[PDB]
Amino acid sequence: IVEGSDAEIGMSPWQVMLFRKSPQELLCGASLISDRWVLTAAHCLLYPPWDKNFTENDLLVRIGKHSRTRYERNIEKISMLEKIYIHPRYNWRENLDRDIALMKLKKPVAFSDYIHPVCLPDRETAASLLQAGYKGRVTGWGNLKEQPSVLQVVNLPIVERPVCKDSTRIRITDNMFCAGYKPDEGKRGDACEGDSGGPFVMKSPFNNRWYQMGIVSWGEGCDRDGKYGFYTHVFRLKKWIQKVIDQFG
Amino acid sequence: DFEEIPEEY
Amino acid sequence: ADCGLRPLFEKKSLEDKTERELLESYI
Ligand SMILES: N[C@H](CC1CCCCC1)C(=O)N1CCC[C@H]1C(=O)NCc1cccc(Cl)c1
Ligand code: NA
Ligand code: NA
Repeated sequence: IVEGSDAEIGMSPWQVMLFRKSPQELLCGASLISDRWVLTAAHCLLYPPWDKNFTENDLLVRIGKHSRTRYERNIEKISMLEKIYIHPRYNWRENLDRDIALMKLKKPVAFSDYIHPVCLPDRETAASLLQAGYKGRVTGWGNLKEQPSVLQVVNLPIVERPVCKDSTRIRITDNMFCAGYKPDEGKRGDACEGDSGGPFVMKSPFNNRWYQMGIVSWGEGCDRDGKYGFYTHVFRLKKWIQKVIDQFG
Repeated sequence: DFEEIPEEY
Repeated sequence: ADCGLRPLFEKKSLEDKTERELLESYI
C-alpha cells in the first residue's frame, strides 16, 4: 500500500496473507469469507507470463496477522489448502478479466478478536455503495512504493467508469472497477505489488457491516498521478462464488 | 526476512 | 450470520480512526 497508514489491531480481521512454503515469503493478500473459505485474485495463483502456477501444497494461509514478517504466536493461525478454485473464464492473457479465486481450507479456522469473516454484497448493497466518489478501504502488506513492518490501510474513492477507461490503454470490463484520487484532488494512495488479492471493503451505512466489494487486481505502476488501481467486481462474480461454495462446501 | 513458522504447518 | 462485524470495533461500539471518512463519502 502506498501512502497508507498502519492498521489498528483488529481493524481488518478478515485480512489473510497467502504465504509461500519455500522460499518462505509473502505471495499475496486474500480475505476470509467464512470459517473455511478464503477469497483472492486468480493471478495470485495462476499467471503464465510470469511462470506462476501454484498448487495447494505450495502455499499456506496466515489469518489474524498484523506484523508482516513476525510469527504472531497465540494470535495468528496458519491454515493448509484443501482446494483452489479459479474462475473458468479468468482472462490472464489480456486484461485480467474475472480476476478471482476461492481457496478451501483443510480445517475450519477458529474465530477470535483478530479473526473474523467479512460479508459479501447482495445486489442492493452493491447498487447502493458502488458509486463514483464513495470511498472503500484497501489493506495489505505490499510495497510501500513503486516493505512495511505491519499491515497497511488506505481509503480510496471509487472513480467514474469513463475516467477509469480514459486513464489506460487496457480494455476495461464490467467485472472491474477502479479507485483512487485524481491529481486535482490533493490526497493520494494506491495498492501496490504484494497487495494483490487483498480486499477493497466498504461499511454499509444501512446495517453497519463491512462488505467486500473488490479484490486488488492491477495497476500500471503504483500511486501514479492520472492512473488508478483496478479491482475485481465481487458482486458481478457472485453467482460463480455461490456455485463453487454450494457445490464443494 | 520472515520469522520461521513452526515445523508443523 | 455475524459477518462484517469486528470484535474489537462494531461488537464493542468502538469506531476505528478513519471509518468516518468512508461514511461521509456515502452522499
Ligand atoms: N502492471 C500490471 C498491469 C496488468 C494489466 C492487465 C493485463 C496484465 C498486466 C499489473 O498490475 N499486474 C500484472 C500481474 C498482476 C498485476 C499486479 O501487479 N497487480 C498488483 C497491483 C498493483 C497496483 C495496483 C493494484 Cl490495484 C494492484
Ligand atoms: Na439502518
Ligand atoms: Na493515481
